[PDB]
This record gives sequence, structure tokens and C-alpha cells, in this order.
Amino acid sequence: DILMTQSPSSMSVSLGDTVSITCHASQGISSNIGWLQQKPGKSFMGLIYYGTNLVDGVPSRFSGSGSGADYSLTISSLDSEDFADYYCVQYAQLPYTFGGGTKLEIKRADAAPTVSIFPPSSEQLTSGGASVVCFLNNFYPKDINVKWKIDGSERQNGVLNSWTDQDSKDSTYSMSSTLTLTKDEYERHNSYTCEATHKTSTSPIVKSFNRNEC
Amino acid sequence: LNLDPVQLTFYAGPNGSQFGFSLDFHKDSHGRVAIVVGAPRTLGPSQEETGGVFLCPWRAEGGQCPSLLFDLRDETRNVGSQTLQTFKARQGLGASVVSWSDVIVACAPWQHWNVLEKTEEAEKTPVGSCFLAQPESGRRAEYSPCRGNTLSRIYVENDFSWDKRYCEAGFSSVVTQAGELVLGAPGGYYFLGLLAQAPVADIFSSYRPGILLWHVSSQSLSFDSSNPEYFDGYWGYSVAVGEFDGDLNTTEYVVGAPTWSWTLGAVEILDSYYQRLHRLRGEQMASYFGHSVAVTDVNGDGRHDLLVGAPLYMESRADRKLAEVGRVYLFLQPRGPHALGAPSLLLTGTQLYGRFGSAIAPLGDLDRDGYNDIAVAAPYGGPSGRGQVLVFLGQSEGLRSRPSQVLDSPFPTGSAFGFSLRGAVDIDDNGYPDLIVGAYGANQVAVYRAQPVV
Amino acid sequence: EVQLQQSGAELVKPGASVKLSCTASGFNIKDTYVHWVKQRPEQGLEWIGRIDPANGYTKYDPKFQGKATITADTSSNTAYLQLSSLTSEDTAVYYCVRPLYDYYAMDYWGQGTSVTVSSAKTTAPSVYPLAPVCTGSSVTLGCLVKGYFPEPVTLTWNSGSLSSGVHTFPAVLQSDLYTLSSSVTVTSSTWPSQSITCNVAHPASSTKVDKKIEPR
Amino acid sequence: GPNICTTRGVSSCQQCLAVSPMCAWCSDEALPLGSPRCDLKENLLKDNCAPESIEFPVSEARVLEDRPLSDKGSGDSSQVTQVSPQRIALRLRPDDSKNFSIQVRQVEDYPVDIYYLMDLSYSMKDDLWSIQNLGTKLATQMRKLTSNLRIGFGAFVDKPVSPYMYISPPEALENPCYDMKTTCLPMFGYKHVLTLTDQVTRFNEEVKKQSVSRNRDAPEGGFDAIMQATVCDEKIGWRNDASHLLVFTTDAKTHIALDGRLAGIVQPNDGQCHVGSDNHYSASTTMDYPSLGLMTEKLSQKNINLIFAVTENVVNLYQNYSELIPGTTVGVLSMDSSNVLQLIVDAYGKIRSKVELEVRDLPEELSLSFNATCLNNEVIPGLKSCMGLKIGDTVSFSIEAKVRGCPQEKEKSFTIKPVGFKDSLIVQVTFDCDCACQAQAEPNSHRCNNGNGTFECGVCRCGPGW
Ligand SMILES: *[C@@H]1O[C@H](CO)[C@@H](O[C@@H]2O[C@H](CO)[C@@H](O[C@@H]3O[C@H](CO[C@H]4O[C@H](CO)[C@@H](O)[C@H](O)[C@@H]4O)[C@@H](O)[C@H](O[C@H]4O[C@H](CO)[C@@H](O)[C@H](O)[C@@H]4O)[C@@H]3O)[C@H](O)[C@H]2NC(C)=O)[C@H](O)[C@H]1NC(C)=O
Ligand SMILES: *[C@@H]1O[C@H](CO)[C@@H](O[C@@H]2O[C@H](CO)[C@@H](O)[C@H](O)[C@H]2NC(C)=O)[C@H](O)[C@H]1NC(C)=O
Ligand SMILES: N=C(N)c1ccc(N2C[C@@H](CN3CCN(CC(=O)O)CC3)OC2=O)cc1
Ligand SMILES: *[C@@H]1O[C@H](CO)[C@@H](O)[C@H](O)[C@H]1NC(C)=O
Ligand SMILES: [Ca+2]
Ligand SMILES: [Ca+2]
Ligand SMILES: [Ca+2]
Ligand SMILES: [Ca+2]
Ligand SMILES: [Mn+2]
Ligand SMILES: [Mn+2]
Ligand SMILES: [Mn+2]
Repeated sequence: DILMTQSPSSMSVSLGDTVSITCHASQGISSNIGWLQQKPGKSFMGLIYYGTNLVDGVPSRFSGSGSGADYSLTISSLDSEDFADYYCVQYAQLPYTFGGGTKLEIKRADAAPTVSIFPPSSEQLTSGGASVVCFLNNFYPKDINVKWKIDGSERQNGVLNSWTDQDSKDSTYSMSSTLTLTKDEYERHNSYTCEATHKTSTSPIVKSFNRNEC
Repeated sequence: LNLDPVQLTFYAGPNGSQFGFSLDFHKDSHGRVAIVVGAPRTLGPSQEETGGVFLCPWRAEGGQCPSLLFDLRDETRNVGSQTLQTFKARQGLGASVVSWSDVIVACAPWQHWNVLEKTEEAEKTPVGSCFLAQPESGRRAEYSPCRGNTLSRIYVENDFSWDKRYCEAGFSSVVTQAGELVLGAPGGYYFLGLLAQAPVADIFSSYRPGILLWHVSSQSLSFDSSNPEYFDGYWGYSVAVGEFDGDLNTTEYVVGAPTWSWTLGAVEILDSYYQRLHRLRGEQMASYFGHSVAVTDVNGDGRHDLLVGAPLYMESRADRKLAEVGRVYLFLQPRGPHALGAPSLLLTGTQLYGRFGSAIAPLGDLDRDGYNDIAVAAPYGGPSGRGQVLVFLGQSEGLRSRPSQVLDSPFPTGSAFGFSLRGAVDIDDNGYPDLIVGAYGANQVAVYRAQPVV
Repeated sequence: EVQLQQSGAELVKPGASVKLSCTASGFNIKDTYVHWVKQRPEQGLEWIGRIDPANGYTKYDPKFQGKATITADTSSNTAYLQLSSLTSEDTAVYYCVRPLYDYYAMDYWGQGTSVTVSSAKTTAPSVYPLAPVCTGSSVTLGCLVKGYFPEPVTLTWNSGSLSSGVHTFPAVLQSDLYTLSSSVTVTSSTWPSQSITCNVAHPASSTKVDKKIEPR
Repeated sequence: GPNICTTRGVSSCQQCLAVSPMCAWCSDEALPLGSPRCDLKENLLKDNCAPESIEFPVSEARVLEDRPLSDKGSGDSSQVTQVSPQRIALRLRPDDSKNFSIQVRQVEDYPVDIYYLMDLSYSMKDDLWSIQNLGTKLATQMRKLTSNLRIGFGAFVDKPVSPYMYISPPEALENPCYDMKTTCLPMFGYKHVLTLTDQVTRFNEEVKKQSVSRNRDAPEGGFDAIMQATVCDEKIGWRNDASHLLVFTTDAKTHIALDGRLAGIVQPNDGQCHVGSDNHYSASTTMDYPSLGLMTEKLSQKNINLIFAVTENVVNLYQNYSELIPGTTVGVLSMDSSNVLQLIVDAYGKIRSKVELEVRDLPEELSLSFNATCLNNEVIPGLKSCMGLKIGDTVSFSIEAKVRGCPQEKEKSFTIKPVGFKDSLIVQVTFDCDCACQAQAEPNSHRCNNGNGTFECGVCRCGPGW
């Protein structure tokens, strides 16, 4: 099949910027490519067909170009609605194949996360479980690493993470890490820690607590 | 009656181009009348016949005409694991031309088409094609509704049902006042014949160059049939439009099928959904009844009337002997919802092999008496066989049985003078409608100007 | 106007089958090709196959030969996608596509049908309050919704009152059951001065539990 | 007593003969003043008119060539006589009428040409196999009717051009049957195979080497082939004095004039021969199919009897064409041509069962009328055609010629000829309107008003310029 290498995976840009997505195929497809847009939590819309032709209804700020095995989608002056996912698709050969996708994100100033750790509730412990929760709220950029430590030693088994899309207000990101253990296992140890590694600090932002102790 | 046969205007094209095979009047966005001329054997880039189109400005002297340029390069698209191919060699661009608004429609009925998928193919066949131009703006578009991407093996399995490979779309053409192009394709559905219709506005907006296979959603094609009466009937050899159902909101189609029902010939009037309203059957086998159709109110009652040409009709003569001379049939539309009756008038040619009725042109009201008139071609008629065009005048009861004026060909033998006609347009703006006559054998067009009645 | 109206979301067990539908709106399904595309967050977009509803001929990516079966009924003006012997990897969003002008393009898209394959039974969530440990000017609480099936759940604070300054994170699949959480931030003078409650509703099992956050 | 001759009060001899065929003129000098010179020939002799001065022409009809009808058309340097008499002299005075006769015989043992023109599209493959011994089988049966048989063979398919011809892939041009599991010949319009010959085994061996081709559309280009087989006299080899049978076998519809436009061909068929040394029709891709009227003209010009031997699915079609081409025969052909032999024998019998008189170059002032005698001496008035005849039968016609007035040209000639026949009757007409006395007139006679007039036939006539 034809491999569609779409780059970049994402880009942080601002309103009015002129950006350009590219798409590279494993062989020549002679302008038999289309470009698609998927607004967050919604379906797809057609942008370009046959490399350059705009789909009916698409604004003229969109434009496609390229030849052979290298094509480009370009948006002149970004609108607040253009921040979404974009995909390329070739139909030079069956089976049709798609690109990896490109997400346009809102650019802003860097921001360190607000970390908060939460021991297991009384209700959960009386049922036989034990979940330590670690919230990492409102940061920029999106690149962040969380690390769980039990009595100072790292722990990887039983971690459950979840991320939010770029917030509509401040255009930041937030993360929720959850470490689940059994009740019997949770009491073998005393110290519970989640370390946060972000662009905004060489030193990891550490928040922790001690079992029994409060 | 009052066409001027002394001071003619002659336009001309290249030798062997068959300049004058088809023609029409063209008004630009300012109302200035010109003559679009089709020359289906004009040479292309590879020194090979591809056809061509010329747009002739009106000049009393005539002369040469500038070309209306179209793309003549063969196209190839590798898409969907297939290879699409168009072949414009000997396509015959300009075998029919028609003007509507400021748009010109020129067609190549024998443009060939093929689709390759590995070792299989669709077969190289003449689907035909039409080219559309807006000369003032330079806009170009194409329309080829019979191109398909089905492989040859499939048609064989389904017994060639819905086989549009040999359409020759654009063989005949016409545009409704509302702007709907209607193509006659006499080879459609394995030589039964089909019609293709689509709005000109949607042809332009849905076309992009290099796609070759694209959808025109607003288009409408006629239907295949298992009835042998339609086999090899060439339904769509000629086409025309008119008002025949009494509902002014609908436009009815007139379709010629000159070999319908084992070469008996037929003409059918349909609505825009290809449902048959009437059928005129030919009188004599192989007379090619339906070769030409014309629609015009000839008796001044406001109801379009129908003329059908049968240029090969053999008139009975003494000693049980026949004589191929040609014949034209006039059908007057009855008042209200009623079927067209027997012909109101039969006009029959005189010169043996003259092919009287090969072309029938509405002239408008030539002598300005309140009744529309017609011109009938006999491209090999006249006492010398060089060709004649005969004018018949309308009257309260239909048409006159004898011609009011006879135009003898000014060209040499074999010019096929009158093979194409067009009238009912005032080209010099003198208040009287004029007549352009094609003579593709001589590669020329003669313009007859109408004058005040003497 | 061209619109492709697909079927509602499906929630089926492994080994069974499901038949999605794509009904045409404002046009005849017979006009063009109809495709089917499969989308997943990690794997991305994959082309299942196509059908010409005028004749019923179909093409498939050999990856889906066996599971995917595309049919079309011009009567109801609808195209179908049948999936057989369903697996957890068949959990994806499925779209039907058609072109605009180019015969081979992919321009108009349906809204998409969500498919979820799981053996989990209708389980109600477990709502746990999240109070901080025994200081600053800003305080943060939380609420843990664990072990419910199927999706979704609506989570608010004080019954829609406290809306601003809230982060409710997407659900995550934890061994055939879902786990969700939500945080909220206010000033220290608000809590525990004012009562903050976590309202969680799971219409599938028809349960609306509410837990008041109490300090430690 | 008085009559139309005297009561008219004529002025000259010429005017006297123009009154009525019964009037006569007396050119004698010794004639009473009151006695008229224009009367019945009896009344003039009664008035002592000199018999030599009596001008009274009588309409007659005498034969000049009266060869006997031949008993056998066999042999001879085409000296066979089918019509008798072959030439007569006819004399007519104004408004008079004379009658004569003519004999026509369907002579026994007359030479026959049979050119076999065969559809060779793919459905005729089994037909080719069944006629491999037709040349010898046909010679055995025709030997019972003639001792001078010649047969030839030609084949057609359709115009080798798109869309009638498959043009892709390149293999399809060399082998149209490529996408099947056989081979066939490249497509060909019309090809001549065997000139008319009496060596009937040449027919068999040429037929055994023939094979079919394949084209796209059901109607075929046989009318092209009928035209060339008719107008290419020297190539096909029709004999001057022989019956010409053109046997056209097909199982399909046919293309007609103006169908060629679907191949981009618009040039009318010129009715000329375009089969050269290669024995293929060279105008196939450039010239339109012929029209029925043009085919009729050439078949009649060359005395070709066309025979539509077609299968039952198109018998009605070709029966209806046969009505627009007079003199054409139709026979029902089996799906493998296994009955084409008896079909040809029956057509030859039907062809030689009719005698139809025809007139050429008849003057305007002459009108003819016919009484026919077919069967056993049964007269049939107002008829010039016999039917139901057999070889060796003889019919006869009584003809009466009526002249209106007197024409300017005094000697003309016309022809009576049966359709398809070689021999004919030539009628040399002479319009005897003048008198013999006019040849010895006296211009500027001193008998007629002091030289102001001319004296002819015993009366004074006003000369030129008066
Ligand atoms: C070869 O040529 C023959 C001769 O023309 C063709 O046969 C004719 O075909 C036409 C068309 O089908 C027939 O027309 C129909 O006539 C019928 C009445 O005819 C009566 O009288 C004849 C006299 O012999 C009888 O044989 C016959 O049985 C009838 O008793 C009507 O019933 C028809 O009217 C209906 O159909 C027409 C459409 O044609 C409608 O317009 C009418 O409103 C109505 O619904 C029709 O008029 C004709 O009768 C046929 N004649 C003969 C002698 O058979 C062949 O078709 C032709 N073959 C080929 C291959 O070309
Ligand atoms: C053809 O036969 C008709 C009779 O059927 C002939 O007509 C008669 O001819 C005789 C001649 O003796 C006349 O006296 C009669 O008056 C005619 N009767 C009619 C005309 O009814 C006719 O002469 C014959 N013509 C030829 C050329 O033989
Ligand atoms: N739309 C329809 N209802 C329709 C569909 C198909 C046809 N067809 C099929 C085609 C059959 N072949 C058979 C092989 N023959 C070999 C030869 O003759 O060389 C040439 C002819 O002829 C037809 O008229 C007519 C109508
Ligand atoms: C002419 O006709 C008359 C009467 O019909 C007949 O007696 C006579 O024999 C005919 N003459 C010839 C030469 O046949
Ligand atoms: Ca109407
Ligand atoms: Ca009218
Ligand atoms: Ca008038
Ligand atoms: Ca004018
Ligand atoms: Mn055939
Ligand atoms: Mn056969
Ligand atoms: Mn054919």
C-alpha cells in the first residue's frame, strides 16, 4: 500500500498566522490527494480534492499545492475556527490510505502546572481499594511527564492517566494521574509521591503525603 | 421570398477542414451577433485531424475567422488503481455547435475513451464529448456524460445493459431557454440512443481540468430498453425543444430516431423526464424519417408546430417506379390536450438523390406578415445537383405548398450546400431575420441577408 | 443539500455482529461511490471499502476482508456496513463517505457511528470524595467516578452551580469498566466554609449519587 | 353526300389529310369548280378524278426483322432470339392508329451466372461449414435447367472502423476474437473471392479456405457489398447474355444510407466500382452505405436479379425492402444455410416465371395500349405483364399505337423490351402527314394572283411573307 507521511504531528500557532501542513507519499500519486478537517468532537469536512481544488463552501484562505509525492495544505490568516485536526488522503491506488494527522493548537506563554495530591477516600478503603489521585492543572506547553513514587521508589504498575484538550478560556492543558492499589498493598508503605516534569522548571514539582500522618 | 441572392457574404476556412459542417448565431454580452462555425476535420497540433471551431465576426465582406481555441491534447489520469484515457484524434470537434446566452457549446461526437485496470480494459470507444466556452471571459468547461469506468467483462455478464460506451454524445445538441444543455447520443445503450441533459451553469461549476471522470449531480439521462423496436434506432440522431403539453413551466423534447423499428424511423415528443407524450412513425422504411426535426409556430396561433425531414423518401411515380427525392412532414399542434394528428402538409423533393429535407431551419417571420417561415435544404438538389435551399412561407392554415424563393448553391459540385442551416436572427440589424448556410464540401459558409419585400 | 445521516451508537458484545446504516439526504444514494472509514485515537484513520449502489459491486482493503461487509439498498436510499465476529479492536468510530465531483474523492462525510465492543454488564459508578491533606490561597478538591459501564456520566458541582474553575477529565477504560475524575478550584475562604457536593448521574443504570466533600 | 372532309372546307392537301384518316385529296386539274377536292377516296373516283392524282395514305405496319424464337438458349454466339419480331416499320397519318403484335419466350437452357455474396460475421461460422460442397451440389441441380453455369463467391462483414470495429487492445485488430477462446480474421468490409467460373470445384475449395470475422453492432454492411458486386462488372465477371443471380445471405439487420455518420462518414455512395487488385472494397471507411434507390438503379442497369436469402428472424425486414426494390426475391434461409441450395433453385424458377413489357423513348404524341395473352390463349385486356410462367413458355401481346395530331419530326423510333431480357422490339415510326404532290410545287406561279402565290397539288397557296 501507499504510506502517507504527514508532518508535523502538531503545531502551536496564533490567529492570523500563515501555516503550512505537508504530506509525503511512498510513491508518486500525481495530485490524487485530498485534505480533510475535523473540528474538535465533530465529524469531518472536505477541504481539497485533486491536490488543489477547493470543496464547495470552503473559504479561499485554504489552498493546496504540490506534485509527485509531496503536497502541502496552507492556511493564510488563521481563524479561531481553523484550530482543529487536519488529514491527508491519497486515492491514486486502492486501498485508500490516510496521513497521521496534524493538530493546530493555540500558542500562548508558558505556564507551570498546579499540582495537587489526594489520598484514598474513607469510602474506597472500606471497600478494599485504594486510589491516590494527582491533578496537574493549567499548564503550557502540553508536554509533561508524571512519575509516581512509593517510599521514594518509582512505581509504574497501576497508573491511569487522562488529559484534557486545550481549554477554551486560557488555552492551557490539564492532566489527571491515578495510582490504584489494593487496600492491603496500600498499607505496606507510608510515603506517596507524584513528580511533575515540565518545560517551566528544571526541578520536578513534587507533591506527596504520608499515610496515617496528617 | 425576400432573401437577397445577389450580394452574398462568404466566410471560409482551411481546405479539407469541413468548415461549415455546423453553425449557429452567437450574441455576445452586448447583443452583437456573430457566427460560430464548426470544422470537424480541422488539423490539430500533431498534424492529425481533430476538428476545430471558429467565431466569425459579422462583416459584409466575410473572409477568414479567428479560432475559438480548445484543448486538443490527449489526457491520462492514474487514479483509483485504474488509468483513464481520452483520445482526441479524429474526434470531430465542431461536428455540432450551438450558442446560448454568451456561451458556445461545441461537441466532438467521436472522441474516444478507455479505462485500463491491469490486463483488463473498458474498450476504446467513442463516448463523445462537448466543450463549452465563454469567449468574452475565456472560461472553459467540458461535459462527457457517457464516460464510465466499468470493465469490459462486466458488460458481457449483464448482456450489455446500460452500455454508454458508444454514445457519441454531442452528435446533436440544443439548449433550452432556461439554459439546460440537451445532447443527442445516437449510439447510447448499444446503439439504441439516449439523451443527456444538464444545466450549463452546473457543467461549468462542477468541471475541473484533469479529473476526466466527475459527477454532474443535476444531470439527467434517458433510459435503456429491452424492446427490439428501439434496437439500432439511433434515438437522438437529431434533437429539438418546444412547448407541446400546454404547461408553459415544462419544456418538452423532440427526439429523432431515423432507424427506429427496423429502419421505419420515428420522432418522439417527451417531457423533461423522458416520458413519451407522442410518437410520429415514419411512412417508408429507410427514408431516414427523423433525420432532421424543427420546431416553430408556422400558422400564428401561438402553438409550436413540428417539421420532420425524411431525406431518402422515395416518391411513387408512373410505371410502378420509385425515385429517392426526400420529403418533409408538417404537424400542426392541436388546440389543448390532444394528440398530433396526421401530417397537415407533405413537401416532396424534385431532384433525384437531392435529399430534400436533410436540414430544416426556422426562419422567423421573413416577410414580416405575422407568420413564421422555414427553409428546407436539398444539399444535392437543383437541376445541376449542386444543392438548393427552398423557402416556404407560413400562413393561417400551415405552410404554402410551393416555395416562395429558391437559393441555388454558389459553390462547386459536392459542396453539400445546405447540409447545415440556421435562421431567425437579424445579423446586420436591419429589422429582418437572415439565413446562414453551410457548405462543408467547399469549406465555406454563405450568409443571405433579408431585405424589404419587393 | 447533501447530508449523510448514519445510525445511532452501538454497544455490543464480542463475537456478535452489527450492521451500521448510512442514509442519504438530499440526493440519491445511487449517484456516486459510498465508502466506509474507521477511526481510532491511536491507529488513526483506515479505509474499509467502497460500494457502487447502482450495481452493488464492492472493493475492500484486505485487512477487513472477513469482518467488513458493505451492502446498499437503493429503495431505502441507504448504505450498510456489517461487522462480524466483533473484537475489542473493532471499537472505533465508523464514517460513510462520498465524493463531491471527482469520481474517486472523499469529500462529504456522515456524522459517524460509535461502536463499543465489551462483555461488561451495566454497572453503576462508585463515587469517592477527594479532600486534600492537612495552607495556601487556593484550594483544590476532587471527585473519583470509578468502575461504571457503559458511558457516559454527567458530573457537576452543587448541581450546576459551581461551574467555572472546573476540570472534568475524559473517561478511561480500566479492565472493561470506565473510570472518570473531576477537579475544582476556589479560594480558601470558600471551603470548608461552604458545602461543596459532587453530583454524578449514570442514566444507563439510572443512578444519581451525590457525595459531599468533607475535610480530613 | 357531304362529310367531315368537305364540310370542313379545307384549303390545301396537307389540311385535307389532317381532318380525318378517311379523307383523301384530288390533285387533278380537270375538276369542276363546285366539286370539292377533299372527300372520300370513293367519292373522288366517282367524280372522275384521275387515280394517280389521288393522295390517300393508309396507316400500315410491316416487319423488317422477324427471326424465329429460339428453342434452346444453349450454345450459339449469343444468337438466341427471345423476342419476335425484332424490328418493324410503322406508318401513321394524323390522329390515326395502327396495331401490331410481339411474342416473348422464356427460352429453355439459357446461361446462368450465380454470385454468392455471404455474410461472414461470427454467427455465420456454422453456415460456412454447410456450404463446403455447395458448388458441386448446385451444379448437379442446375444442370437440369442450364448447360452454361458459372458461380462465384464474395464475402462481407461491416465497415472496418470504430465503432463497428473493435480497436483495442492492439491484439484485437489482428484477432477480433481475442477476448474469446478462438481466432478470427481481421475485420473487412467487402472482399471478392472468386470470379464467376464454370469450374465449380473452385467454389468448394475457396469456401473451405474462408473463415469468419467479428464486429460490434448487429446490422452489417451487406448493401456496400451488393453495390460493388453489381457495378464491378469485369471483376465479378457477369456475362452479357446470361441470367444474373446475386444471392445475398445474412442472418441480421443491414446498414442503410446515412448510417455511416456514426463512423464520421458523410460522403454519399457514388455507385462506382472501388474494388482493385487486392479484391477488397477500398472506399469502405470513407464512403457511406448506398441508398435503396441507388441500389435499384445499378441492379437494373446491370440486369442483376438480387435474392434475399435471410433467416426467419429478419424475413419480414427483407420482404419489406424487397417491395421497395422491384424484381427482388426473398427466401427463408436456415440457421446454418443448409437449405440454400433448394432456395436458389426456387428463386431461379420464380425469376423466370414473369414477362413484363417496358417501353423506352416513346414520343410524347404517341400512346400505347396492350392486350396480353398468357396461359392458353386467354386474352387479358389492358395488361402488359404475364406471371406464373415456366421455362419454355411463350406469351404474346397485341399493341395499338395512337398518334395525336402530327409532330414536327416525321421519323422517330422507340423500343419494346421485356424487363431483364436482352432482345427487344424496335418500332421505327414514320409520320406520313404530307402529300407527294407538295414535292413538285410551283413557287411564284403565274396561275396564282400574278406571281403572289404558290401553286401546289392543284390549288393556289399564299407564299412566304403573306
Ligand atoms: C413489414 O411491413 C408490414 C406492412 O406494413 C408491417 O406490418 C404492419 O405493422 C404495423 C405496425 O405494427 C401494423 O399497424 C397496426 O395496424 C393494426 C390494424 O391492422 C389491421 O388490418 C391488417 C390488414 O392486414 C391486419 O393484418 C391486422 O391484423 C389488423 O386487423 C392496429 O391494431 C395497430 O394500431 C395500434 O398500434 C399503433 C402503432 O402502430 C397505434 O398507433 C394505434 O393507436 C393502435 O394502438 C397498427 O395500426 C400493420 O397492421 C402491419 N401490417 C401487416 C400487413 O402486418 C411489418 O411490421 C413490417 N416488418 C418489418 C420487419 O419491417
Ligand atoms: C384489346 O381488346 C379489346 C377488347 O377487350 C379491344 O377492344 C375492342 O376492339 C374492337 C376491334 O374490333 C372494337 O371494335 C371494339 O369497340 C373494342 N371494344 C372495347 C374497346 O371495349 C381492343 O381493340 C384490343 N386492343 C389491342 C391493342 O389489341
Ligand atoms: N440496450 C439493449 N437492450 C441492447 C443490448 C445489446 C444489443 N446487441 C448486442 C450485440 C450482439 N452481438 C453479437 C455478436 N455479433 C458478432 C458479429 O455479428 O460479428 C455482433 C452482435 O448486438 C446488439 O444489437 C442490442 C440492444
Ligand atoms: C390488328 O388488330 C386487328 C383487330 O384487332 C386484327 O384483325 C389484325 O390482325 C391486327 N394486325 C396485326 C398486324 O396484328
Ligand atoms: Ca411544457
Ligand atoms: Ca401552430
Ligand atoms: Ca412569413
Ligand atoms: Ca437582417
Ligand atoms: Mn453479424
Ligand atoms: Mn449461423
Ligand atoms: Mn455490424
